[PDB]
Formats: sequence, C-alpha cells, structure tokens
Amino acid sequence: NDEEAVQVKEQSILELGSLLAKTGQAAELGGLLKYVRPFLNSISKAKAARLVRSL
Repeated sequence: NDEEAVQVKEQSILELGSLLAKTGQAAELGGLLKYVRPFLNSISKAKAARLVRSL
C-alpha cells in the first residue's frame, strides 16, 4: 500500500539526510525540508513535526 511506500520513502528521507549530512551539504539539506513540504501533508502532523525535529 501507500503507507508502506511512505514508510520506505521516509526512511529514504532519513537515509538521504544521513548521506547528505555525512557529505556535509548545508543548502541542499536546508532546502530538503522545503522539498518535503507537500509530502508532510500526505501524513499526520505527529510524524511530520517529529520528522522536522529530526532533520
């Protein structure tokens, strides 16, 4: 289903955020929270807000 697709895409967000934090990207990772803006509306505000606190 789409919930598992959002789960693996969100761990691709933790994944890509991890490799961009390891490669030391600042404007890309700072713009990534702007890039995930419509995707946070596809899920609840708890995982969205917790994810914003994560990144």
